[PDB]
Amino acid sequence: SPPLSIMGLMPLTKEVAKGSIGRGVLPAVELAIEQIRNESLLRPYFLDLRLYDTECDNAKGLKAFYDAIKYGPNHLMVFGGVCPSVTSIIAESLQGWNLVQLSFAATTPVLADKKKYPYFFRTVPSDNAVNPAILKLLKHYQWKRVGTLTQDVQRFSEVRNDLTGVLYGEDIEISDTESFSNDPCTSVKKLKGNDVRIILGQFDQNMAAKVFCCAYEENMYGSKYQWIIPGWYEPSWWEQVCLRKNLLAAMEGYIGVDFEPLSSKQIKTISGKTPQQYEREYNNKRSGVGPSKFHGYAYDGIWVIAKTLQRAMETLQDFNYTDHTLGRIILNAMNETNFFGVTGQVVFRNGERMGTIKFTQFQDSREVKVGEYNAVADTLEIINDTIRFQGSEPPKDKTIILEQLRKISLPLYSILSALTILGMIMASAFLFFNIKNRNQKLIKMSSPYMNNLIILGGMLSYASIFLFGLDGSFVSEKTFETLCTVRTWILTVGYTTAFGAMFAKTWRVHAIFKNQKLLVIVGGMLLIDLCILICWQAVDPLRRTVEKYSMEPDPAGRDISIRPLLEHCENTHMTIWLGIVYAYKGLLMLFGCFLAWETRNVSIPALNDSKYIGMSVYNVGIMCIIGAAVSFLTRDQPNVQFCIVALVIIFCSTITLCLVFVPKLITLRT
Amino acid sequence: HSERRAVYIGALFPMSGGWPGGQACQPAVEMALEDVNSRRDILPDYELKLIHHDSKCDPGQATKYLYELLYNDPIKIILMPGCSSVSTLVAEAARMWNLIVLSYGSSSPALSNRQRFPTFFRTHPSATLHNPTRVKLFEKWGWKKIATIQQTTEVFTSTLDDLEERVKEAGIEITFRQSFFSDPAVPVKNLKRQDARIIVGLFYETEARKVFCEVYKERLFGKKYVWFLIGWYADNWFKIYDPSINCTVDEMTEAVEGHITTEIVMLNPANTRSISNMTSQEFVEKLTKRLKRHPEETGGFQEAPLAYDAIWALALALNKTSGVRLEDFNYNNQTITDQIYRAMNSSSFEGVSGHVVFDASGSRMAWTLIEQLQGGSYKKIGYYDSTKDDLSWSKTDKWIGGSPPADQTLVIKTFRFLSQKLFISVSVLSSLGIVLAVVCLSFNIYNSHVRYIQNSQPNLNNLTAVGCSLALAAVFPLGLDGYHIGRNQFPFVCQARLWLLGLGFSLGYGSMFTKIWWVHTVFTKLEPWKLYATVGLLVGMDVLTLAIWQIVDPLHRTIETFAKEEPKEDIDVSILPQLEHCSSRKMNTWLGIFYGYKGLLLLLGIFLAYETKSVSTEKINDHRAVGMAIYNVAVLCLITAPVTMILSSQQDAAFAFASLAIVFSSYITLVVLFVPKMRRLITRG
Ligand SMILES: C[C@H](NC[C@H](O)CP(=O)(O)CC1CCCCC1)c1ccc(Cl)c(Cl)c1
Ligand SMILES: *[C@@H]1O[C@H](CO)[C@@H](O)[C@H](O)[C@H]1NC(C)=O
Ligand SMILES: *[C@@H]1O[C@H](CO)[C@@H](O)[C@H](O)[C@H]1NC(C)=O
Ligand SMILES: *[C@@H]1O[C@H](CO)[C@@H](O)[C@H](O)[C@H]1NC(C)=O
Ligand SMILES: *[C@@H]1O[C@H](CO)[C@@H](O)[C@H](O)[C@H]1NC(C)=O
Ligand SMILES: *[C@@H]1O[C@H](CO)[C@@H](O)[C@H](O)[C@H]1NC(C)=O
Ligand SMILES: *[C@@H]1O[C@H](CO)[C@@H](O)[C@H](O)[C@H]1NC(C)=O
Ligand SMILES: *[C@@H]1O[C@H](CO)[C@@H](O)[C@H](O)[C@H]1NC(C)=O
Ligand SMILES: *[C@@H]1O[C@H](CO)[C@@H](O)[C@H](O)[C@H]1NC(C)=O
Repeated sequence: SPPLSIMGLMPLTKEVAKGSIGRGVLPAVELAIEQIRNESLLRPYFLDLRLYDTECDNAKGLKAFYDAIKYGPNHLMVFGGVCPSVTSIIAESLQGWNLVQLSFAATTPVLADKKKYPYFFRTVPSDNAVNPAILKLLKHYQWKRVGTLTQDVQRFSEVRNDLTGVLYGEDIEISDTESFSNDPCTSVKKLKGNDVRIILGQFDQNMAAKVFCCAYEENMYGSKYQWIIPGWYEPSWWEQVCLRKNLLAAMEGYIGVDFEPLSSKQIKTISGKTPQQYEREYNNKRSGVGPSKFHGYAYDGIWVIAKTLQRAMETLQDFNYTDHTLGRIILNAMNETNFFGVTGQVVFRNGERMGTIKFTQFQDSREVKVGEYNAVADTLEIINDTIRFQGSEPPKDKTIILEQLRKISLPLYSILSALTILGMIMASAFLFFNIKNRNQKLIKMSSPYMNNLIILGGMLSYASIFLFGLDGSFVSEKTFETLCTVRTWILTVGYTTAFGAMFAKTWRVHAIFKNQKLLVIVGGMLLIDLCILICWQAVDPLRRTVEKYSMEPDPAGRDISIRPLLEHCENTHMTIWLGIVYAYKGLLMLFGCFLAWETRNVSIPALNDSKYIGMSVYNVGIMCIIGAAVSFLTRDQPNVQFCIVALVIIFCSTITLCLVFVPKLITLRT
Repeated sequence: HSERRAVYIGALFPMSGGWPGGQACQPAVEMALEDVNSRRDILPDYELKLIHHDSKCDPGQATKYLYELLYNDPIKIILMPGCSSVSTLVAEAARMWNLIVLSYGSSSPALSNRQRFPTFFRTHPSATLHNPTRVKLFEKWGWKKIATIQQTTEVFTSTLDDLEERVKEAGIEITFRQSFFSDPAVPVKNLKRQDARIIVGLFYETEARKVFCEVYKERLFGKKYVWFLIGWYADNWFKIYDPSINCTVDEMTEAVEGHITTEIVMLNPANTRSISNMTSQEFVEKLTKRLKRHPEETGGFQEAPLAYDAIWALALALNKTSGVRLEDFNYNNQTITDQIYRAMNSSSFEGVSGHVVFDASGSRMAWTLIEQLQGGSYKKIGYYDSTKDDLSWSKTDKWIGGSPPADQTLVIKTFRFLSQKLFISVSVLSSLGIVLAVVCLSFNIYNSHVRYIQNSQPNLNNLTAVGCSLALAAVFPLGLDGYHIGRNQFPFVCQARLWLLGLGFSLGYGSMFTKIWWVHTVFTKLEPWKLYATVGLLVGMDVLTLAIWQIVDPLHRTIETFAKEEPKEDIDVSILPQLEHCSSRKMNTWLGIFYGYKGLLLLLGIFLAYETKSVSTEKINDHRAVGMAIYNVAVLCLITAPVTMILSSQQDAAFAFASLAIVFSSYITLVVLFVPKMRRLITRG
């Protein structure tokens, strides 16, 4: 039997860490070789794999490759290479001896460059082959805001750059990128700071425990955050020595992404077996050695080799590494391989394998499979029963905020409106009583027009409260913006008349003690206030403004916050107008109070209501300054400030009308 | 002569690719071997020979040729690779064959790793040899914060990560670091945004001709910026046609004028004889006779001295090792390689390229030529040797402003003071006013028994004049500032002026208001103690108010700054003005209540003085003039109390208004309250 020799470069030693790969895939290579021998696929020839030990050291690997080229038989292909530096050294030089290499464990993206490595193939998916699977999982769950937490080593930088390259053209945007080096818990000011919910991690095992500890220290875990990290960590990797009780709690439900060792289907493969039969017979051969996750790819690799040598034979031996056309023939024969193996459909696209990507999820003790991606068909499928979320629904990409205008309590508004309408009909009853007994001499002992202006101002101060009370949710927008002016017109006119009449009476009593035109003074006061108000409306009309609070409190918890906003009627520089009118009213009010104190024990038959008008001036003063102070001080909650202003206005006006009119009725009727 | 047992050297000369050095380093090697074979002093028994292959600077081909060199007929004693990638491959592999690797053209910092390449040597210095030079300039010109825009090649990354450690040993800081692939728009725009002054640009020529077109577009050149580039570009790299850029050759010359470049000195700048009896000029002349093309279009011409010196260092190491036999070298014995290593390590001689000594890591130490682009042509402004740390300046660095720019713009905190002229004028007016006040007080106290100035409350007008004098005395420390006082004595001056002005106003207006108040209250329905106790209680409550102010929230110095203005004494200086006040944490809230209290008392006084205008009483007979005194005092105080606050800035106008109000109030008060009361006693008795 004329042999067909194949060069197998693997680390087979005992001390090298990756030797476990080269000792766990040999059962599968023996299975494939013995089955190709029994089946007699290559009938006249027979396949002979010569094993050489590249200890994953560049120098030892190049010496093993050189000693194989010199002191070895005529090799037709190279099979293997598990470490990336040695595989790169050999793959770049293959074209000088016309050898075609097929790897099964070299996953580094670098080798995908077909200008430097035009003779390299691999049956294992690349490291950046998980990016389309992530893209499909995102477009499957509508996640569009994703934050990447990479690490500054070469491999993760290539995966990250290919992620940047593949999300181009799609509606998925990357909000932020973090590139920590050795301590990952400084991303707190950036990941949380931009408030990202879907995190794409690319970092090695020893940093994953630190990330999932800093996420517990920051509370980046729970029903609202998703972690999508690599899945090729060793089982029970979270045993690195927040405690384990909290590290597990912060790890609950992270999604790991990796390549699928064996296809789950049950179609008869090219070997005449199904993946489960191959797994059973492999574990029967894998007696004492360790089980390596690469065994199915080595099986499919030997089968690709056999099919390629067969297809190259039927298109036609002394090969001596100087034959260019035979190497080109084998290269064209390996570029159109297409069959079904134990790892799925083996087919190459520009030398790279188009395999299946497994999605798994951490569920309470261990990672369970929850879905699979298929790159040749580019379809994701997810096992709905297996996947679980801590929330009732899958997390959302972006938290949003809802307005929820701050309203005032309607029943409190109704109660205060009922008290004010009661007070208004009481004031109208007092005005009708005064107009009825007009010609009685005792009512003639007080200027009746002044008391009628007092009662008119009291009823207007009682009627302004209906406009002042409105929240803004009971009326339309622009009608509200043209109503904050009428409330202040009516309030200032009512106050100016109701106070100017009693001020007129107190000043006149004081001026006639020391020794018609009594109403002209309030006419001039209303004239100056009307001028002030028309200038106010003319130069800066009361506009409508709105303010926002903390945005923090969420009572219902729809994962969307609420934005408590409050309405107001202001203008550009309303502080100067408020100061002007408040000073103009307060100084005059104090002046009236002083005149009332100086003229307290006076007795004038023409104006007999001298003392009680003074008491009314005192109470109006106190209540108005307290009301203005509380109105300016408690703008926070509109319910309490509206309640206080309503109570103080109703109390001031009712006490004024009581002290003025009640005794001139009790002593007159009886 | 007869034995002449040959010793073989395997070499890889790149005749093409990224760096075609073998086009001129291979003839230089051949010539060198002649000089080692024609001289009977070195290696007379042995003869050095050369097997060589064309590598093309592609490690994929160098791997096959390394197989051919290590697995063919004659046993090699040393390997001589060229460019850096091939050198990395060969220097990592040769550990297994017990071979010395002696590169002549590799500049990668990565090759200075003695753990990966335990037997590597090179006559081409590492690219990090520029970094000791750059730091030497940053200490010479005093710059202490630096920006570093680079291209993302690994050689440039290793160079800059060495530069960081080289500067942080000296205290200099790298404030900005940017990396780009082909288009530097974003990096240079971030440099313009961050306002970086000293820049270190590490990129190849094609990237440079784009970086500097974007620098001309962004105006990141000029009088205040300096660029530190690499020196091995072509001497006209900014004048050649290039369609990938948009800036005519008349520009792209203006963006580069005045930038410093460091390069390695390959040839000897002297004209002395080397260890081969040949000068640099005649070595160049002799090499030019071998090349079949001109040395302007041949590659690797600037590195041929390094190949010559590598051949000579190898010859001298073999001449020092050999009674070790070199004809019985085989790839398994590691002793002969240790002999050649220990003789190669301790190497020191004079070659065409200068003094040849290696580090502990096998990289050669050399000189650095520092030059500067001046008017479109490079000019040599100095040399530097890092081993003995000797910088030889030539005094030719033509800067734009005479002196080199600085690392950042300095800010000078300028204090503002009120013009001393106005201060001293108002102070002399207040001094004549206070002497008039004490004259009037003495006049009033002299005539205590005339009984006409006893019908006017005398002690109350004495207290009015005393308060007026205290206000006129407190005008003084109100004008003092940092021009005279200084920091330590500031709070005492402000507290003193506060207490004096407060007590002066309180006592004056209290003595004038108690009179108006009691005339009114007796008119509407008289005793000395009640009259004195009322003003005593008033000034005592004000004193307690000011004491609680002091105790709960003392007044202390506070500086408030303005918008930056260009002062123009230098084209690039910026100064920010500062105004010094005395203020508490919430002076405005605390002062507002006091000003309102006093304003209410003043308005009450105006009203009472107008109400009791024509009333006549004999126990106080001067209220008719005290009323017009109060009107003026109140009008001036209630109008210059808010103006002193609205014009808190522009200290000159604030002082003017406040102090003119005080002095005019004082003058008119004392005049209208004492001129008649003395004129009626020098014309009517
Ligand atoms: C001074 C230096 N001498 C040779 C250099 O060390 C060879 P090297 O170390 O192999 C780096 C090369 C390879 C890629 C393209 C140019 C640089 C050098 C550096 C850059 C350039 Cl463009 C030249 Cl021509 C020479
Ligand atoms: C080609 O093969 C023959 C026999 O296998 C061998 O003798 C010859 O050396 C080979 N060619 C080269 C260039 O080695
Ligand atoms: C490799 O095969 C693909 C189909 O699988 C084909 O489209 C491509 O042209 C082939 N490459 C060649 C012939 O170089
Ligand atoms: C969820 O997955 C199960 C099993 O794969 C499938 O039967 C079911 O149809 C899926 N749900 C939807 C809505 O497709
Ligand atoms: C070469 O070695 C011999 C023997 O030690 C020594 O005498 C001679 O000086 C050496 N030549 C040179 C140039 O150093
Ligand atoms: C280059 O400059 C020319 C000036 O005429 C302009 O028309 C052209 O659009 C520019 N192109 C680019 C790429 O800036
Ligand atoms: C070097 O060359 C000069 C030039 O003639 C000569 O004078 C000198 O003797 C030479 N030195 C030697 C050969 O050692
Ligand atoms: C290497 O050469 C030395 C020369 O002295 C000699 O010991 C032997 O040939 C080799 N060494 C070994 C240990 O084989
Ligand atoms: C290399 O030379 C240096 C300088 O003399 C010396 O300190 C060092 O020990 C030498 N290396 C060895 C391995 O002896």
